[PDB]
Parts: sequence; structure tokens; C-alpha cells
Amino acid sequence: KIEEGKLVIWINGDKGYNGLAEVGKKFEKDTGIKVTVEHPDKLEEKFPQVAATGDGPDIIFWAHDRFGGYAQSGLLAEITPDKAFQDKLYPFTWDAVRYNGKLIAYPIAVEALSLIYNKDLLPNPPKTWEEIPALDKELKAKGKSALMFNLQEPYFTWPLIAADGGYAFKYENGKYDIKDVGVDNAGAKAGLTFLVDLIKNKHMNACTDYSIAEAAFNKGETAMTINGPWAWSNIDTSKVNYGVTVLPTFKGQPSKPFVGVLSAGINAASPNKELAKEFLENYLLTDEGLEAVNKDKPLGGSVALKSYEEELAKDCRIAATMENAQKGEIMPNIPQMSAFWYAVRTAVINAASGRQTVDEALKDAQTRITK
Ligand SMILES: OC[C@H]1O[C@H](O[C@H]2[C@H](O)[C@@H](O)[C@@H](O)O[C@@H]2CO)[C@H](O)[C@@H](O)[C@@H]1O
Repeated sequence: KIEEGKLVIWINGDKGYNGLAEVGKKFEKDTGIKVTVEHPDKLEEKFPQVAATGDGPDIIFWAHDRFGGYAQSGLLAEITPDKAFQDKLYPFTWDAVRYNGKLIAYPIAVEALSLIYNKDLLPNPPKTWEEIPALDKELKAKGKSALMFNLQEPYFTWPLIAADGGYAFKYENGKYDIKDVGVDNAGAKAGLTFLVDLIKNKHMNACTDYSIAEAAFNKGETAMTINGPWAWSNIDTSKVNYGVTVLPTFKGQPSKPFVGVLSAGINAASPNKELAKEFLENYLLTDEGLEAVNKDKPLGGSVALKSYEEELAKDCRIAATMENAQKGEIMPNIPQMSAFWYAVRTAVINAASGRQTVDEALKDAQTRITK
């Protein structure tokens, strides 16, 4: 079970859990309350499993898209931020964590993928996906590749799929229509086909994952990668001179990354919702709390806390992140998002490996999602 008198927090392994732990230390120093920050694997799947039985951490961190499903299952406590505290955050961020209008989590920061390039290898990154193959050819001769990014999580390929028309759920009458899905439409198939062609042509490898792509970029083997702000810290420690910019266009349209808002929810079965609410509202969501997390791993292109965001939008990488966010779309938080990601994950992995054709893979995904 979840014992009272302390705080357990789950946050994904790619975020600043050491910096969050630092906010935890300051919390314990002030209240005597113990804070344990953990980053277990398959976090987004682990939480509804362990919390379905009544255990798990007291606070759960993840992008806002997974929260509607948690809420749907009664896994989250409606949060109780008073108007004063709500005033401290941008309205569209609270909106991201509204499930049927009610606040079900605290928003922390806005995330969007950008094109990250090695300035020594490519001082002038490509403006289009279509020029990437020629680029790879030229770089291959010197033992480098043009681009490597995680092909095992659809989040990373989605910008390309959405670029010429692909979409998850259509928004209509102030609501997402769970039967109007755009995963198998002409634009989605065109984007995924381009990706498969990159692989067929040996410009990318279907097996590439988050670790393989990060190591290749950080060791200077590949000129470009696609990743979010959280990844900048590790690049900073490498010897790579890099830039962060607008994603390549596809068929003349902007890549459209799905925008996520890192959010913190409170376990419905928690014996200490009070200590949770104070930790999040009075420690984490302060200029000092965010600085401590941000200092370990960048929080995103913008933060939900107005006082801190003013400072943040001070540089080119942040600018690039928000420019890509503006061309993308905020993710829905509906309960069907889990199904959408599962089906699209399988489709991209199957098309990339040749297990299914793009048309088979996406048709199947569309059916799985809507049946
Ligand atoms: O790949 C599907 C996956 O995409 C998103 O997860 C992102 C997350 O938002 C980022 O903060 C970062 O950690 O990378 C993840 C992808 O590996 C959705 O938030 C998630 O629900 C979905 O399963």
C-alpha cells in the first residue's frame, strides 16, 4: 500500500529526476516529510496497473495525454488549486489537464520535438525531408549518417505523419470524435511511406531506438536527431557542437509535432493528498523548484508558471521548440489516447521493418482504434 506521512513520486527516466529529488530534499528540510523520487520503466503503463489495486506513488508525472484515461478509471483525485494559485499559470496549460472541464492534474511545462543538428557536420540543416536522402549519401562517404531518431515510439515519427494530413482524433463541437481518426488517410500514408523509403534506401535503420539514436548523435556519428528539450543536457556533456531548429517540411507542409504538457497528478488512493498538493503548489511550482528541475533536464519550450517563463523564452533552442509547437497540435487527453498510441506504435514499427506494408499497417491501426 501507500503509507501516509511521506511522498513517493514517479517521473519518467528522461526527465530531471535528480533535480526533482533536490526539490524533494528542500521539502523534507521544511516539513520533515520524506520524498522519494523514482523513475520506473514503462511508467505510463505501470501506474494504472498498480494504482488500480490501490498502490503506486503519491504523485505521477507524465505528458497530459495519458491523464484522461487515468481519470476515467478513477485513478486521480480532482486537484484543489484555489483561484490565486491558478492565476500563476497560463490558462491553456490548465486546459490541457481538464478532463470534462475539471482539473485533474497540475501542468508543469510544454514539450515539442525539434530538429537537433551537429553544426560541425551540417552548419546549414535541411529545410525539407525530401533533401535528406541526398544528404545521407554525401555524409555516408565520410562514415557519418544524416539522421537518427527513435523509431520504436510513434511520438517521434508523428510530426512527419501529420505533416501532409495525418491526425489522431478530429475535434468537432468542442469535443473529439472518437470515430473520426486520421491515421490511415492520404497524408498519414504519405508521411509513413517516406519514412519507410528512408529505411528501404538504407538511410535509416528500423531497429533504431531512443538510446541508439542519442548515442550516435552525442558521439558525432550522425548529423541530426529529433528529440525534445530534456535531451539537451546529455548533448551538453558530449563534445558535440549543436543547434536546435525547425523540423523539415514534408511536401511543402510543416512537420506537425504532437505537443505535450508535462503534468503532475495525485493518486486517488493516496493517504497523503495534502502533502502532495503542498509539494506541487508550494515547492515544485515556484521559480526555485522549476529552476532546480530545469537545471538537471530542460523542462520544455515554455513553462506553465508565468513568473518563470518570462526568463525561459530567452534562447534559440526554446524559440525553436515553441515554433515547432505552434506548427503542431496539442495532444488530446481522451481515454482513447492509449489505444491510439498502441495502434500507431505497432503500425510504424511494422511498416519500418517490412512486416506489413504502410497501407496494411495503417489500415489495421485505424480499424483497431475505431472498432
Ligand atoms: O510514442 C508514444 C508516446 O508519446 C508521448 O510520450 C513521449 C512524452 O510525451 C515525452 O515527454 C518523452 O518522454 O517521450 C515520450 C515518447 O517516448 C505520449 O506522451 C505517450 O503517452 C505516448 O505513449
